[PDB]
Amino acid sequence: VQRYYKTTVPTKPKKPHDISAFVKSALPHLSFVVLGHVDAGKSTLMGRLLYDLNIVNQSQLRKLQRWIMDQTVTVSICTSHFSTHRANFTIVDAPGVPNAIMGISQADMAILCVDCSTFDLDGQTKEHMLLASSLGIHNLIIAMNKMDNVDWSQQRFEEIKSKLLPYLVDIGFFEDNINWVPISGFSGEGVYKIEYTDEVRQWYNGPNLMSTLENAAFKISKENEGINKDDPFLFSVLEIIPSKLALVSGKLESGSIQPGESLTIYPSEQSCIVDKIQVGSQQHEETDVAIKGDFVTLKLRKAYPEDIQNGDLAASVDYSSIHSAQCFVLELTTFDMNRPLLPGTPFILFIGVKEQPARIKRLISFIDKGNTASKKKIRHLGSKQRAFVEIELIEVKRWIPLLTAHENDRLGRVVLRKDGRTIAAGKISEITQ
Ligand SMILES: Nc1nc2c(ncn2[C@@H]2O[C@H](COP(=O)(O)OP(=O)(O)O)[C@@H](O)[C@H]2O)c(=O)[nH]1
Repeated sequence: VQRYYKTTVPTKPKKPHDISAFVKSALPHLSFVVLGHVDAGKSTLMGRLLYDLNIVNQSQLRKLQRWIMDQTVTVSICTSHFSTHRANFTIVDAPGVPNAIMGISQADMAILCVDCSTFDLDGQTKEHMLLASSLGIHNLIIAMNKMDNVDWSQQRFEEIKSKLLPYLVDIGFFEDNINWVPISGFSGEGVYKIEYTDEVRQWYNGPNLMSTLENAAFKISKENEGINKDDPFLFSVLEIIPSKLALVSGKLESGSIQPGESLTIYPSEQSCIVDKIQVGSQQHEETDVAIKGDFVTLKLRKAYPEDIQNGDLAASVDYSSIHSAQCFVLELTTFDMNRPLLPGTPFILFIGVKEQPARIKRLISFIDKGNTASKKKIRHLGSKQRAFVEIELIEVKRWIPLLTAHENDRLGRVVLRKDGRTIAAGKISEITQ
């Protein structure tokens, strides 16, 4: 308590492995979150998917056609793992907006499920895409859905897209990271195992949902081919399973870990040794190498669970960039707000799977072009602007570990809300420790 054992000298692995080797040899993996409006087909689509996967029954599916996550101490996010012969996947979902944030934060990319039936670019669709890119998601698959109620009309498909695409781009996306797939969650056409109808093939000639997913995965798996031992290990603690030798579950956001190697957890700053890396939907199956992107469970020696919590951060013992703070600077981008932001204006900071009250402490400067700090004086921050800002945490019960977005692009992002409205996104630029 007064001090946990802590080191900055790497222990070696019981059975050293060639990371680059192990990556190549290994199957690609992708995690994704399934967003979309309330009546867009999210669950019938999910059902259909699992069904083609022989994970859902033929009747389990007829019931759904009139839970699904459940079927496949504090829980932060739900995961469901699955596999094809080409790739491994991990559906991510929160249980229970704050819940969307959790899902989005741990997912590699998003599938945006859209109702094509007879377009109104609506409230919670836009919300989700806004959170998606605020939170670090670059890749999308827009599952253009419910094609039957438009008889697979290329005319309509292309019409909805011409509305949505520009929005997605404005909001912060790039057109080549967006993939557009026509499907029917109900007929299962284009999802996985039921092929596109010939009528449909004469205009849509790109891949189906599943293949598109596998494609994503491969794209990812390649970047991870570089991974060295000169690469930091980063790991979001996502759940702590009770002991009666602790079990820690989370997502690697960087590098790799093998049994024998060591890690420090923040903010507790304990240095534990990992002696088993459990993985798979079970999580009895074990590997000798977890790498970035993998959802896994570490079986830790020298761990003190009372002082570990969801949303904590583990890293290489020689990695010294995670910090806790009252104050830090946000490169802040602002949406449409009711009132402007002023020094002292409080809000809730959302960050990874944690949320936290805070207030603006300083308005430091507008951002004119590129990244330059405009000499224009700034007494208040209004809607649809960007500025460097100093934030202060209030009523802190426990330190939040922070990483700047230069250190890591994903972990370094935060979403700001006040009075129930998503008001701004931010990149952590600097930490005033
Ligand atoms: N015509 C058609 N209807 C669908 C399709 N997929 C879902 N639906 C229906 O549209 C509504 C969307 O509800 P649901 O599946 O729960 O989507 P969610 O509530 O947004 O997750 C339900 O009545 C679905 O059964 C589809 O591919 N074609």
